[PDB]
Amino acid sequence: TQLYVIVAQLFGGSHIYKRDSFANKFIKIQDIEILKIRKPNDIETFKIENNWYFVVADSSKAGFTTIYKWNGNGFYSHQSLHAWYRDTDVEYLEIVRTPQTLRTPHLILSSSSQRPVIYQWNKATQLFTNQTDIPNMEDVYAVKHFSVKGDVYICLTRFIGDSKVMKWGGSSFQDIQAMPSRGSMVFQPLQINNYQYAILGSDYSFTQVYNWDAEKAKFVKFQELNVQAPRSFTHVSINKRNFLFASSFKGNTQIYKHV
Amino acid sequence: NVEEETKYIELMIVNDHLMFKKHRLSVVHTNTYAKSVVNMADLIYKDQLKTRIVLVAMETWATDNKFAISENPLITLREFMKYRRDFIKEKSDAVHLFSGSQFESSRSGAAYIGGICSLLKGGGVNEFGKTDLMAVTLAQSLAHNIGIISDKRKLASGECKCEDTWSGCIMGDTGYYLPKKFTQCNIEEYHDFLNSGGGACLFNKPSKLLDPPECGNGFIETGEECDCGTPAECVLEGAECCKKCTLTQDSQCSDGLCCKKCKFQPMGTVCREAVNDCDIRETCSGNSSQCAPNIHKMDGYSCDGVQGICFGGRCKTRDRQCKYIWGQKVTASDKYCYEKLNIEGTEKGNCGKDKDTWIQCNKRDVLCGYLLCTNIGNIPRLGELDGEITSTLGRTLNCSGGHVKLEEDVDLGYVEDGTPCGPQMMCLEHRCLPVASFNFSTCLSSKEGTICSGNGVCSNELKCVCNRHWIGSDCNTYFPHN
Amino acid sequence: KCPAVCTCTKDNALCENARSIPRTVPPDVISLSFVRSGFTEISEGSFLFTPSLQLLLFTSNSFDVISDDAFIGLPHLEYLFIENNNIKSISRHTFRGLKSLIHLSLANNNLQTLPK
Repeated sequence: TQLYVIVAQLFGGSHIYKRDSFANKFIKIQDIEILKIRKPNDIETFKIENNWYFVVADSSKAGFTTIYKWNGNGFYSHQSLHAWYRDTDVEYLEIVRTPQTLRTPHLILSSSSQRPVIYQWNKATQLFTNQTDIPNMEDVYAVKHFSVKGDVYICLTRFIGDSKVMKWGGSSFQDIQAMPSRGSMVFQPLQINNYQYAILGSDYSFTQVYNWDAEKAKFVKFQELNVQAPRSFTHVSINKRNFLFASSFKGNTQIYKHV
Repeated sequence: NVEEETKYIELMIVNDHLMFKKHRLSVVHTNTYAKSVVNMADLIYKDQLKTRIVLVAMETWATDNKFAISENPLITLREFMKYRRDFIKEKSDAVHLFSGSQFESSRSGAAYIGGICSLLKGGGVNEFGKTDLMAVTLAQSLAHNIGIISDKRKLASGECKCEDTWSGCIMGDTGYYLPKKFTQCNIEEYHDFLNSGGGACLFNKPSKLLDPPECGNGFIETGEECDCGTPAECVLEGAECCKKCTLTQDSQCSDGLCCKKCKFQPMGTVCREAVNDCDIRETCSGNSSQCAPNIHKMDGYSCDGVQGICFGGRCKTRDRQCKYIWGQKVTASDKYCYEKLNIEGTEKGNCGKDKDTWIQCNKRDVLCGYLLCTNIGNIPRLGELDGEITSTLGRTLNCSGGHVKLEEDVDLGYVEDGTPCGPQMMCLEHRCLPVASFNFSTCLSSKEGTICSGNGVCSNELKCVCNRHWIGSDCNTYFPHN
Repeated sequence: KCPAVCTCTKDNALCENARSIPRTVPPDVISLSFVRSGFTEISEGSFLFTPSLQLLLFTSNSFDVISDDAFIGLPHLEYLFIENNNIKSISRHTFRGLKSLIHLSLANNNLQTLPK
């Protein structure tokens, strides 16, 4: 019941603020290291084995992607992963690999002009190891996963290059569908009212809404919205109502109640 | 002035085979890709630096890499520069390598600081990346080559900072979100470098480009009799001179300082005042619209009676060495420290860099040993400290020195080669040696032991530039004229 | 400047719906965006204003008549995209003057013929 919000700034480094459950005030619980964290790009947080770990990537190539404990640690406390290369985006997911019978955690590290990297949360090493590459193409911007009928489907998204929704199969993924990119710096899947949707932005078109076809197993064009410079989509469900926030880098953030 | 004049940096790009294979083995794609990157960097530089980067030529290796390719940016940069010295001969202000081998360092591209307009230093290496990414890397590397670097002392003191506080500036580590504005200290370093005489080869307009004849591109190229640019900006400069890449009835120019109001200016006008004593004033030829070619004092000419020497148009003194290495407030110490520390001492006075057994310096000359300055600050403007800054204390002087390094193997902590020790006595290999060690050439002279028949100064091209009313090549005949 | 009927922004000419060719484009914009165009005639050289422009989209239109050498004056244009524009026929001499063009798209335009 103690929120540790990661407030990251492109200048002056980043901090971790603690929200007291009583005073509702955000006190800096941990001034995170700024020697490597200068221009943060994306942070991914997750809990596994009762250990809270969050991934930090720097928009600059000097700051290397690293995983840190909830309390906060140093440069390469438990693992180093991707370094001396591009660090752009990271996404945490759970997929069943061929060797391991049960569900296996992973990270996907997408980088500019660099092949995306799969990272298995190997329990033997207890680390996000096994730096590999997807067989699809180069220079993928963003990644996010979801589960349709147990089968994992994930997005490999490029700003202009045709993005992909692709199915997991145990060792690598298997292609499912490809959709055009018309200014989609982000393409986020969502599940609202048990309905699997996905939103692709459009810096140069009208943002597109896909619904997972229950018959064709492909994301058909469901709807077309217009939002100023979409960058992320985030959904809430309170009581019997659902709402969705569409970020805006160059304007006002859009809000849509799912009805 | 010279700063306000439009600089033209003749850049040539060397491309390895890694990105050639990554670009599906396509020559034309790589050519247009380099053209786009050059245009993007020129758009970056036009806003403030007023410098156009002309892509004079470009070479891409469709076969394979000629020399050894390593992930070390320094070793790869050295290999590229030595390959340029061995094979590349065409005139180009900068020679930049697009490194397909993505460097395993934290810095984007490796370029020498202030190394432009040099045969063994004029350029750098930029690693593989996105179009915008390597465009930014090339901009940073070319800023490095022109002496524009992020000021560490001012960063620590907060004297000047990035005005694009949103995503930082270009000079720092290349974030994903590129900025659009350079700091004012970048421009200040540019004026300091140009006034020092460095970057003197950036003031020539190439007649041949990789771009086909395009009307209004800002350069008078082949097939274009005149070029004032796009008529949108042609109103301010060269309105009546050239129109639509064509002359306006009776005309003789399109742009240029040597041609005021679209007409030839009187003979003897100075189209470029000398930045310092190392520079020679340039006078228009009387029939050329563009200013005279940049000419500086030949390498070895002293900035003053004895002290200081002009190398490549840049003045070099012990005080200037301390200013470049440590800071403006830092000045060279007196001969007291030179004779009391370089004679004997560890980390305080040393001729050669030998940690185990320091090289002894003789009492005949001590001005090429450990570089000793006065009031050295906490950190130098550029470089790194090999350990700690050396401090040593009837007159009392605050005596100091250091081991400032660079991206090259050369150590800036010692006295740079060519710093005067006396009459024709200058540093070579951390020792005072005569001119015969450097084997400086003799300009066109007729008398004995004189330069250009005594009266007159030889330019950097080993050609005499005689004084006023001296038309002879070797300054021997007087031709009055009005 | 930035047309009111268009949804043009600071960094783009994001035209939602234009009655015809907008010749009021400033050189400030770096890209173009046309969707659901009402006029049926692709005009000729309507962007003789900024060769530095790079991008434009044509989505779900009916350009049954298209100018030869269409939209001339953009040698640096490289993002040429037409999608869903149901077009009866294309003028033969339409793709000229584009010497630095990299990406093309002719999607859902329902063409049955293409000239030599």
